Amino acid sequence: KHIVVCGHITLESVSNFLKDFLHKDRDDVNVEIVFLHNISPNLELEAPFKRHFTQVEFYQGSVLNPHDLARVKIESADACLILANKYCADPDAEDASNIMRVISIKNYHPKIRIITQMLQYHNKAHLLNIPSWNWKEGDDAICLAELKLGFIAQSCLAQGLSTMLANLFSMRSFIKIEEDTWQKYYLEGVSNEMYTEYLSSAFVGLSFPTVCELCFVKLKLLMIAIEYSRILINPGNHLKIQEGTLGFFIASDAKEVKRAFFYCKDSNVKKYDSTGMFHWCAPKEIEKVILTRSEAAMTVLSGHVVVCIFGDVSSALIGLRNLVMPLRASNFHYHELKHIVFVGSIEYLKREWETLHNFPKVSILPGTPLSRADLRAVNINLCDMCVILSANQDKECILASLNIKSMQFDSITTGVNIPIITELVNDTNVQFLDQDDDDDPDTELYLTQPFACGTAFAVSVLDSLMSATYFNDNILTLIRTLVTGGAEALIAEENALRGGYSTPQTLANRDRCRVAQLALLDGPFADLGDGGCYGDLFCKALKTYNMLCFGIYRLRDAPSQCTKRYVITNPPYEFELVPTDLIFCLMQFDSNSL
Ligand SMILES: [Ca+2]
Repeated sequence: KHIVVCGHITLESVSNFLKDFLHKDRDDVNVEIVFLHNISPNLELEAPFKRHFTQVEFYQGSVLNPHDLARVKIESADACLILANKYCADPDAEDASNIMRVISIKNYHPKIRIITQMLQYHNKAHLLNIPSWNWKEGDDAICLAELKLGFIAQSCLAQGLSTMLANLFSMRSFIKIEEDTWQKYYLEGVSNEMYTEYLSSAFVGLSFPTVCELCFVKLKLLMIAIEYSRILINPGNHLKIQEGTLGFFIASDAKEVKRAFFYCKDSNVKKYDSTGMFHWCAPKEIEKVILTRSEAAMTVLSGHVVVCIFGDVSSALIGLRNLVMPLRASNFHYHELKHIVFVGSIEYLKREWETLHNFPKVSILPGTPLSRADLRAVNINLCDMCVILSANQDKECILASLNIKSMQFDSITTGVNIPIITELVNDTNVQFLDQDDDDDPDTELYLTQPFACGTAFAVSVLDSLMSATYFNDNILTLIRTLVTGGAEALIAEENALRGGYSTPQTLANRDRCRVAQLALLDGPFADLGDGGCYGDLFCKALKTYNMLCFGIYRLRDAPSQCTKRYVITNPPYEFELVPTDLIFCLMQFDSNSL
């Protein structure tokens, strides 16, 4: 068996790909990895790969040449993977070049499975016009803008979620440490992966919550979703398991997951898009949402999302709707929607506005993330999250967080505990975000403190999704569903959310779970918070509320003034809680909430 890898083939991308792929591949003895690359080969370590990896072949050529497709044997290849140049100055041109690759490959052999990266959502949509593009039969498009900004969006609801999800398809060996440090418990959580498996016929007729509890208690498996088709994430009491239901699980090894299969014994007004999946308003002219610094200072905002954008009129477009849209999912109540305030170049942001103008509660302060006056005007110290992004052309981004941290407010307080997530292009630059951690350029991103705490994200963590998708493309579908707020045909044609009137059928689409974070200082889980065990909390949340818990966000220093928290995914039943812990969970929509 063999796969063909093409597109952006460099020493960096080849090595990174092989690292992911060969960690996950259980039958690597019998799988040939064939790289096809355009320019002549400088033995850019072409030779070393030939030593280290004896099942890795290189071919000079293009997937646009039918003879080169015959030379690498596309007709009998298990899949063709297309790596994008993620940092291209012109994402539309890069996407078009990869769509052309798909067209050429599919012309040569229609039934070849293709997995491709796409930079922008609007280009992903063009693949549907290729007749032989068959997503049902395994053709996959990994959209980088959609996923990266989705991961970030959900992290505005529960900080650390981006890290947790990333680590569920990180294909690295579990690493152990003996001492009782924060790293120990983080690393126990890192060993988890997402799997799918059919549910035992013995579960048929039982409710998801019942089966989920049985999996947790009896099998030590965390089941998060099912598919009869679309994926239901933590469905409630009324949803019963049918024959041939596929379960989605989080576990330490694939062997454990097998137990789940073998188990024995308002009416006149348009307020939503036409599907009822997202909040929607009539298109506003950008002048209606632009604030001056004085105007912004008059309205005190709190619980809001401040989005700091580095970029000028000439920058490549980010696709900011990929951030905003999940934060406008219809399974949020209008009143709980987080106000989004963009701080950056108005001539940049004017170019994004066409695909943002139907989302409510969006403001723009023309200015710069480095201006303390702008940040004070938008109440940076009271926000639920500050997101720091750069448009395509790290030091600007890093400087902005350092600047925020050192600001003083109001007893005067610093900005050191302000919630921030910074997008980095270069993994190495994670070293400069925190001043109280161990730095090393050779240490991978996932082990660093900013990543472990969910204060840094890089599109590079999505690279491993390519290998993950090859081995199990249900994992991509789950991740996309979770981070985008749920889902496409109408958007593929129009490239815009059309408004629509509410019916019973469109309003029923509101009833799906949302990401949230549970505190343990008071309320019904406080007794368990005080030295109780995670498993009792999990069962109580699930039985009483159909609330599914999937980890802890724990204080690094659980005497200390540091409020930094790190992710602990899928902890065991007996794991001991502390009162300051926050719990990652999926909560049911509550229609009567007020
Ligand atoms: Ca550092």
